[PDB]
Amino acid sequence: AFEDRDPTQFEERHLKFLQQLGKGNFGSVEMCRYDPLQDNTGEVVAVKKLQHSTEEHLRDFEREIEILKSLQHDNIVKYKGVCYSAGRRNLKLIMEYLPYGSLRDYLQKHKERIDHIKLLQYTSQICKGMEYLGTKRYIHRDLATRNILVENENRVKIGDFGLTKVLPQDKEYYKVKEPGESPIFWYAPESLTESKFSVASDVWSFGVVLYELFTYIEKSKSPPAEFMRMIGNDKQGQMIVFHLIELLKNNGRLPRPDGCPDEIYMIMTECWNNNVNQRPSFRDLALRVDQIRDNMAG
Ligand SMILES: CC1(n2cnc3cnc4[nH]ccc4c32)CCN(S(C)(=O)=O)CC1
Repeated sequence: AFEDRDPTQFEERHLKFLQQLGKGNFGSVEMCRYDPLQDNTGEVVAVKKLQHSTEEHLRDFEREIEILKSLQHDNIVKYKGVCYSAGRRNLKLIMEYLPYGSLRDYLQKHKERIDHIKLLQYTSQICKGMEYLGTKRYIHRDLATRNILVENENRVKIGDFGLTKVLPQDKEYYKVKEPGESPIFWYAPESLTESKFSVASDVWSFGVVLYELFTYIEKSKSPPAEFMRMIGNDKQGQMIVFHLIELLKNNGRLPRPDGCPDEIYMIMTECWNNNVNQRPSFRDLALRVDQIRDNMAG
């Protein structure tokens, strides 16, 4: 006898591994098939599992799952459910499978299908996803083309909410002192110096995403390569951070990509403002981008 009142619970025995897809924040995403009829008419899903798990990490994973579940938007990756694997003594996150993978990889592998109009289309979509995120007071903390997904030519979706934080109701920034490796070449100055994350710091990072888009992931032009080149490729360890901070605090910036219109570089530049409160909002950004796109079409 059987009654299914929870389609967000995926049965372990019907979830079959197909392929590995890629690493994400403290974990790993794999391509799986969910086939509860064993007739091979089921759907392909993306499944995230933790790597090197612990009690703390599992609790974080649980918060990420609830964050993802709370989100419903065309430009945010779809939550599908959970799988309580290991005879219900483990946790896995079930997500939609997006065939073209990360935007970073897609930009590199399909340059022939990409032009400025498309880049702006994606820029717009990312902004709108981020508008949506702000309505829930979620601070993403890891905006980057590696964490943006491509559904098709005409649509991208924000992913990896593994670092995402919810603003504590009475505050406008979240201070997160954390051990291990941070993606420093996407961090706002106050995130580097004070560990302070906010909607504004996501706007900073979006500026770096916009840069990424107009470099087409050329290699040698990536934020890390550029910053390291500016800082000195010799530098190791903490010295890297010291010089990046100093560099940013005194107006050192990623250069304008070759072929990038002045107007688009201006947007990057405004996002990269040391004055947190002078940065534009995601709503300002989507409107400006869409107005550029609308004014270009002729
Ligand atoms: C590479 C990626 N991926 C490649 N093909 C995919 C297909 N579907 C996916 N769903 C979620 C991620 C994902 C895919 C899996 C890992 N990430 S993440 C956001 O976890 O850092 C980027 C996307």
